[PDB]
Amino acid sequence: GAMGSMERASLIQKAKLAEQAERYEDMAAFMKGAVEKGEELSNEERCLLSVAYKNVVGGQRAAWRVLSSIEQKSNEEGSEEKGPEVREYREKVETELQGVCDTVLGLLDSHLIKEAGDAESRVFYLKMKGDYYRYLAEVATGDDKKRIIDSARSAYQEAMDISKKEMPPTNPIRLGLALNFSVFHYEIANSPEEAISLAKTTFDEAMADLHTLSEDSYKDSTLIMQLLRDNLTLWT
Amino acid sequence: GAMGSMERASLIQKAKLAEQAERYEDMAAFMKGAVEKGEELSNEERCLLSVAYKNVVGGQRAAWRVLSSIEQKSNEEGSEEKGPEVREYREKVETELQGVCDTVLGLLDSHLIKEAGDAESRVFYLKMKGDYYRYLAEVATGDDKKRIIDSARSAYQEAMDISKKEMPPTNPIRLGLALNFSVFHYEIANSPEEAISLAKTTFDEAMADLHTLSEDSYKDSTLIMQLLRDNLTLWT
Amino acid sequence: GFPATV
Amino acid sequence: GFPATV
Ligand SMILES: COc1ccc(C[C@@H](C)CN)c2cc(C(=N)N)sc12
Ligand SMILES: COc1ccc(C[C@@H](C)CN)c2cc(C(=N)N)sc12
Ligand SMILES: *SCCNC(=O)C(C)(C)Oc1ccc(Cl)cc1
Ligand SMILES: *SCCNC(=O)C(C)(C)Oc1ccc(Cl)cc1
Ligand SMILES: [Mg+2]
Ligand SMILES: [Mg+2]
Ligand SMILES: [Mg+2]
Ligand SMILES: [Mg+2]
Repeated sequence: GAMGSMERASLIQKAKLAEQAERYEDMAAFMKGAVEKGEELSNEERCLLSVAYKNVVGGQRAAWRVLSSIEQKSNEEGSEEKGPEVREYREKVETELQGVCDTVLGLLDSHLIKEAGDAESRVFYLKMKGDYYRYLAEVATGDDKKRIIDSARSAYQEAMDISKKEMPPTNPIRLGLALNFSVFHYEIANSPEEAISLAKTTFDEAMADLHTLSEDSYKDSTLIMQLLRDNLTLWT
Repeated sequence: GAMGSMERASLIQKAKLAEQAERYEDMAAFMKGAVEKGEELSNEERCLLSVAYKNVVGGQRAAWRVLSSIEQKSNEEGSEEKGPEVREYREKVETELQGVCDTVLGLLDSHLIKEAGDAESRVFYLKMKGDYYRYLAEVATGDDKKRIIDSARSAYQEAMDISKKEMPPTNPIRLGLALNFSVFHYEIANSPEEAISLAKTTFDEAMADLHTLSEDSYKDSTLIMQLLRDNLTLWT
Repeated sequence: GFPATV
Repeated sequence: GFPATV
């Protein structure tokens, strides 16, 4: 590990600097090094890990979609044959994306999830596991596609079960988990009705619990509620 | 060279795909591979090379500025000591930036410039040489700082001399060279008067030649003229 | 449209 | 302001 010689606290400090500089690949590398120190992560450190990899993989996904669209058009009737290059380059980006997903899933399995006992940590990591299997599912085409989809589903479902027992309906992690699992249903599992039902029930149950919150917590929860509403508007 | 086994035409095709996907590091790697085939570049290929590296180094420069600002504030009176990390990470980004500049300058010296005989190619490459020495000058602090600044100046000056003899005053390469050499004077050489004079004379001489142009050429030239005017507005 | 996730 | 270059 190239970060093995750097202090944990220095890695966290540099992750924060990398975020300020919009250097998300560096941010992710620093946070990988911090995880590999073997200690549990704090709430803020979990956010830094998630932000770093979300930005890295988000850029890869956007690029993959551009290239996949070009590849699809290149294969339509009437298109001029232009050789293997579009497929090759889409595959290059895809392999890099899969590598990042494998890295994140590897950190979660070795050994973040097994040491995560509080709901705020365990739900967060299980949500991440669902997210990175979902990104693998977005590009998957082989014998293991159904198992990749089921791995995402299983991680999200365990997170949901814990979140419903241990967190209030307005907890932002619970809300973000539901938002993302709803997207999984809609985009990955071909289950738009489940996606819509989950988003609606999540929104309504959060609405009913807002009265318990401080002004700052209300702002946090309503922000994620608005994303649920945005998706519902897209889908209905 | 990791691109040594890929066809020149495939590298160019993939550079264009990488641009569409906003994968500028890939774009630059593909164009480096294309240059290393040893053949001269066309006008469009020169643009692809320049766009790729301009975007890569532009991101590095923006990150370096963020980190350098944080470092400056960390060294003001009253600031809490926070260790070597800000300096280290600024240095990491700086070294990567210098590496990219060295790579581009290396392509120009081996052997793009020496084979460039037409003004449109030679001025373009000499402008690039000035630009990448200018980026090195932005971060330079050592014994060689004045020589780095002078290398930028010398490359820009050779480009200017050719451009004034061989290109019309509205040629977009001539205009962009003048724009950038003017910025060099203002930001690097501590010569705001020379910067302003160059931008003004360039603008006025282009204005007087617009009447010779087609509508499409007029659009191209006036776009760069507006940048000259924008800088003049900033500076006066 | 591409849906929101966090 | 940071000046324009191309
Ligand atoms: C516990 O750590 C956090 C809590 C809350 C936030 C942001 C709030 C506005 C809620 N979204 C936040 C942003 C982080 C980062 N990008 N470094 S960490 C972190
Ligand atoms: C000769 O090649 C070019 C000419 C002109 C342009 C753009 C015009 C609008 C003038 N700025 C252009 C953009 C390129 C690219 N980003 N691949 S190549 C290229
Ligand atoms: S963890 C990063 C800080 N939080 C956020 O950026 C937003 C997206 C506003 O909130 C959430 C992020 C992640 C989850 Cl699981 C929930 C809310
Ligand atoms: S070479 C890329 C195509 N041209 C451009 O993007 C702009 C910036 C509009 O024009 C110029 C780029 C480079 C030069 Cl030297 C001059 C104009
Ligand atoms: Mg594949
Ligand atoms: Mg249910
Ligand atoms: Mg240095
Ligand atoms: Mg002069």
